[PDB]
Amino acid sequence: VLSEGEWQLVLHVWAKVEADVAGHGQDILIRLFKSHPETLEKFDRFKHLKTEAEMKASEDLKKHGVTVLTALGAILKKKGHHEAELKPLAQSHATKHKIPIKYLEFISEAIIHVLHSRHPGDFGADAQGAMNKALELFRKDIAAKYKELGYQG
Ligand code: HEM
Repeated sequence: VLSEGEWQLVLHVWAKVEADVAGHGQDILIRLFKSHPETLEKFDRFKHLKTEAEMKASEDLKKHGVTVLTALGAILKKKGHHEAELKPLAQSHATKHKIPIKYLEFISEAIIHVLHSRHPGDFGADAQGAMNKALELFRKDIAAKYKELGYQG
């Protein structure tokens, strides 16, 4: 599970991430499209922004950019006693958005790499995994719920 040693560590860099929600976020976005162009069309808000440049260019997309952080800003803080947060994601994302855990794993991986560029030395040989176990718990507690959801797969 998550050791008392990295729960400040995975929440440390999210403290040091508390700095910019959008900038790291306007990034956690792109590696989800630029490694995965599909999650784009999957995000019908914007399917209409093809080119890479206009990305930091758009102001609204940035509107959504904090949201996820604010989710992680609610999620990560719980530290696994998060349960309060998980239903609303489990639902809007399964039923209304139709985005599976692998996209929400694509995003974890977007986030994960997106923290690498902004945070170099800040990123530990200990932080890498704290991100996963911290993500894998978020990813683990929704995919199990698509079972109470019937939308998993
Ligand atoms: C860090 C991972 C994720 C978190 C915390 C997150 C969080 C959120 C939140 C808080 C909202 C707005 C609430 C609403 O109106 O229902 C939202 C909306 C949305 N999300 Fe995510 N999301 C995540 C991953 C993804 C992924 C991987 C996709 C794949 C397409 C996605 C697609 C969407 C779409 C299409 C919307 C709808 C926007 C709207 O019209 O309001 N999300 N997400």
